[PDB]
Amino acid sequence: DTSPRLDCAGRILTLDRPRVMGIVNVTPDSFTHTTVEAAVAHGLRLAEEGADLLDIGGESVPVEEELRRVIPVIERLVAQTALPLSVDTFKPEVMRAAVAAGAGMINDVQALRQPGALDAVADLRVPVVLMHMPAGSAPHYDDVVAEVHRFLVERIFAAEMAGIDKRRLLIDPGFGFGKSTADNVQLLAHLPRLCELGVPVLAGLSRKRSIGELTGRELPEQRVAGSVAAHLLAAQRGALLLRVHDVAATVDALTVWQAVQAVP
Amino acid sequence: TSPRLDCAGRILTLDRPRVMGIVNVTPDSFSDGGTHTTVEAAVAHGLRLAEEGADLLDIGGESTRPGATAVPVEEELRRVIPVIERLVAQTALPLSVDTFKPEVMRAAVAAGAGMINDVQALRQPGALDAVADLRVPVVLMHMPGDAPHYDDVVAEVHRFLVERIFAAEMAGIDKRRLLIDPGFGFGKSTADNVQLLAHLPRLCELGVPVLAGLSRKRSIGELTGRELPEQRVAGSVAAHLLAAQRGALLLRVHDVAATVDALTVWQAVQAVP
Amino acid sequence: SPRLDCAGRILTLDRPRVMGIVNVTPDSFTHTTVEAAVAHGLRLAEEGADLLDIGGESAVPVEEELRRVIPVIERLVAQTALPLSVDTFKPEVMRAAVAAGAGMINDVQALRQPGALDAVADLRVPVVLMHMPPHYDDVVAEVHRFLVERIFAAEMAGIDKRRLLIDPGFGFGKSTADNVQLLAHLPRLCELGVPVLAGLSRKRSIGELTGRELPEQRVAGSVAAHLLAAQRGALLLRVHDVAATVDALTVWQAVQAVP
Amino acid sequence: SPRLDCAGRILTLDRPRVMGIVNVTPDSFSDGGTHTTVEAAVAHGLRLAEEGADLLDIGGESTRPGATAVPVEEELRRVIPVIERLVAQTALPLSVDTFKPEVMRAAVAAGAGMINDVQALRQPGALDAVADLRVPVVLMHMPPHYDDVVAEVHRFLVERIFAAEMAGIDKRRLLIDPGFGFGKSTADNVQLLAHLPRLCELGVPVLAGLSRKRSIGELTGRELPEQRVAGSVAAHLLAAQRGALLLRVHDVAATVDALTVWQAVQAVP
Ligand SMILES: Nc1ccc(C(=O)O)cc1
Ligand SMILES: Nc1ccc(C(=O)O)cc1
Ligand SMILES: Nc1ccc(C(=O)O)cc1
Ligand SMILES: Nc1ccc(C(=O)O)cc1
Ligand SMILES: Nc1ccc(C(=O)O)cc1
Ligand SMILES: Nc1ccc(C(=O)O)cc1
Ligand SMILES: Nc1ccc(C(=O)O)cc1
Ligand SMILES: Nc1ccc(C(=O)O)cc1
Repeated sequence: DTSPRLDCAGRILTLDRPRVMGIVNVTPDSFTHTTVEAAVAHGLRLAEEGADLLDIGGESVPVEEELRRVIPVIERLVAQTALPLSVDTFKPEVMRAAVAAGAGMINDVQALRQPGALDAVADLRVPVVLMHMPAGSAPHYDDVVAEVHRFLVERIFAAEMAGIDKRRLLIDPGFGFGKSTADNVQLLAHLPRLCELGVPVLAGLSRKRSIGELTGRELPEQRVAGSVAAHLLAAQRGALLLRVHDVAATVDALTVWQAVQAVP
Repeated sequence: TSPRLDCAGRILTLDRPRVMGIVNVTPDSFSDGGTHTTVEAAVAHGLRLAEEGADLLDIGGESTRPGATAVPVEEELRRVIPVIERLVAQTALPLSVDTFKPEVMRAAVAAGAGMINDVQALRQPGALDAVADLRVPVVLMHMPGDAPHYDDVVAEVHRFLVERIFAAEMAGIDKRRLLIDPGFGFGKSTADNVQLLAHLPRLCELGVPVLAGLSRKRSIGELTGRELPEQRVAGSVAAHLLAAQRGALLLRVHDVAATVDALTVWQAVQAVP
Repeated sequence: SPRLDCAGRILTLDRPRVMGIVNVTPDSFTHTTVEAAVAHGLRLAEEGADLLDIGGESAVPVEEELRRVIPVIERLVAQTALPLSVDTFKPEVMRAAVAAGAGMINDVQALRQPGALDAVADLRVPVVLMHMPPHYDDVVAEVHRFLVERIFAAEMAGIDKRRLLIDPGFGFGKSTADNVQLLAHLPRLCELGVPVLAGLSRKRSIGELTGRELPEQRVAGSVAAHLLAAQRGALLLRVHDVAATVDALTVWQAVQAVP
Repeated sequence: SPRLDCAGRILTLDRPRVMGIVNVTPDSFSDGGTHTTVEAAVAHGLRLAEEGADLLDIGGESTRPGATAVPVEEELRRVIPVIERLVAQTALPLSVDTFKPEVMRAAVAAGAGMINDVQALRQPGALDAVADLRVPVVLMHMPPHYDDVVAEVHRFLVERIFAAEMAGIDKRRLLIDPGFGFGKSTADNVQLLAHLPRLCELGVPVLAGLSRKRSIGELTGRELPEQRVAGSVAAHLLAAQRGALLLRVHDVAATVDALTVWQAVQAVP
């Protein structure tokens, strides 16, 4: 009826069409002052490439170590871009410190299952992404689509009962290593069924192993074409946020699709 | 049940969209001519496109881009024939020749080509007789020329292609050897190109395979804001995936590996009940 | 600097000028040969050629040579403003080509064909005298001697010295080593009071120096040879690769213009 | 003839040598949909080695007009994997194009044998790094209007030779580069090439780099960099004729062919 309007601490994200969330990782890789400077420059590049929002993450660690990584990046990007900023964390104290520093959204891989996380997000009144998460083999699911659906309903309801408004919830089926290639494809094929839980859906298949397995592409930067295709397919199947590394390419694909879809 | 195209003995099965790699044989397509021949650069490029997973290669020696100078037949032959001769010996792929000249169609097929991609839809005198004699598949493209305004571009392209299918059948060309192409970019504005892509299912209902070619075209540049053709890859791959979703069975592309990857992810998703 | 009046089309040799090669000879792929040659000549004009050299022999009888070169000359004289040269050693072809619009004659035989001296004297167009003879004791001295003899014979036939050019004849009449000798010693041939034409385009000797077997693989080495020839005094360069040669000469002219 | 010890790989400057340009930037390649930036750069370096390059120059930060600065962690993530792969797969000497001391040390540990510095060691720690590292180093000139561009570039290049001098930077490791394209107009670039023998009279090998540069485009009317090859090869041959012993180029095979013809002619008494 009404397109979702997300107030990310004053920076508005309108989901009248799929929006692109650019990935900004702040994790030392032995190549952290130099890590912070590189993360900020990367966020500015993704903003130039047309990102609708940036997702800043400092994990792959104690709260104080996560804060030393993400807080300087948030403070600099809040000052140097106009984009909504999301922070990737499952720890409530990081959620509170990040929002105080300027973050406007929380992307939580644990779907607020960390003790205190429900109360933090209810207090902070920012949007939150609830992800499904259950290396070696992925777990076996009898019906991955039904299981992810059941889990996300439970987490949506727990968040509402903790006082988090439904209009601030997003869900993410958790494409990636908690699923086999076949289960990731099932979740993508049946994504419209998860879009009917009354909340916007985020899809993040960027450079993931399943894309590599489908296309025979061993390294993450070789998986760009397949990832852009997966994200276009997810948007066609109802996803409203796409979490990507390759921002300019994804924006281009979505723009061509939007022009075609606009024809009656 | 799926169309099987016999391209001079090399079989192309259109049970899913197939990727036609563009092999341009023009001195201007390459910057290494200081120490390379035009033929050898085109052959090396075709071999790379075969390695990237092309299902067929389209070899052309005459540019039909806006503002091109016509290439005389003797020069067109000097470009395409040596490239076909080398690629037929070095690939197992069906090979198409992109030409509107019957003399080149006949010489190219004698050299090993198994398909003709004709931007003039066999309107050059002798082209119908050649294709009927040669018994290879042929792509009939729409173009007004050789930037007009249309009252209804989708209906006008449809009407033209119906007429050319009919002309080809009445010349003795088997209907099972026919393919059609709406001719994205040829005498069409960005808006007309988007209209033709959106309404592409309407052209797939003529019972013949449809080829779509939007690779790095000016319209993709306008839609995405990418001024240089090499910057248009992502937008081109998206356009070709959309065309395949709308019924196109052949995709004529420069960026073969990327297009193959996109189609492969889509095929995996489509294969889920 | 030499001012060459090519049948009304003036070529000023204050710096090296580029002569684009327009071959009209049938190959593995008549009317279609003429159409391709005209198109090629127009392309070389667009690429910056200062003049075009039209040739219908690479044995071809006069009547056959005329069927090749005359239609090409007639079409190019109408569609370009460039001076046009005809590459022939046969006096009857020289006369017909000039009547059709040619403004210069490039003669591999240096007017040694019976009748050639009187034809060119009658026509009042410029002529390039090439050396064609193989082993030499002193190739540079032998070429010099031959070209002096031919310049003098042309003057004694009534061809004004201001219409003469010479060409050492790089190419198959010399070994790679002898071609390199003539290039190194080219300034010595520039002291005969007449402009020198150098033509090393895609020749076997460049290919042998660089290990490039096919003619289009020899382009970089050919452009380099022509820049060296221009540095050593050549005022006309006969080339296939017009745009590339024009580019190299343009960069050299910018550098040479600095005191 | 000068012999450069690039970490065991000897570069003998008995004739002009060709330095092939290996840029490690996502913008330098179009096949990124299915290739990594590193793998495309390594493949390119191997192609330039096959075309006859005498050394490869690996760079991960573009200093062209208006480029955004590249963070050290990102510069390292680009150049180090390319150096590591090329040291294993070619026997050619490898140079790193960087002005950052941290990248110089990491690059040499990964296998680089030479450093090409556009800021002529004006970066704090670079002089100390170069003096510490003791690999050959190219000292380039970079600053716009000049009163006399050749003398001013000459003066600056003298001061940097003097500034470099007496840190343990042996004068036998110094190379200079007048820096075509960096803060110089077409006219100023033509001036420096014409008068290049005057900079060759300092006793250190000289590197010339005009490959596909904007000045070449302006002189020849070639708008796209890939259309500038012929003019670039001519410029590098003029530079070799005027004393340059290193030529930094994109078009290796063409430059090698031009040098091969000139060497055959120059060899005639
Ligand atoms: N100047 C640059 C800044 C950032 C990046 C990057 O994040 O990849 C690359 C270059
Ligand atoms: N494509 C070309 C490359 C190089 C040259 C040249 O060296 O003059 C010319 C053309
Ligand atoms: N040796 C090669 C040269 C060129 C190509 C290509 O054009 O893709 C591939 C291989
Ligand atoms: N052959 C063609 C090539 C390109 C275009 C275009 O860019 O619109 C159209 C036709
Ligand atoms: N359109 C043309 C392109 C090329 C040529 C040529 O190579 O002579 C002629 C015409
Ligand atoms: N460089 C690129 C090439 C291809 C794609 C894509 O297919 O989306 C994206 C980027
Ligand atoms: N195999 C090759 C890979 C890459 C290149 C190149 O980038 O020039 C050339 C050859
Ligand atoms: N690093 C540089 C690259 C290019 C140019 C130029 O084109 O002038 C200058 C410097």
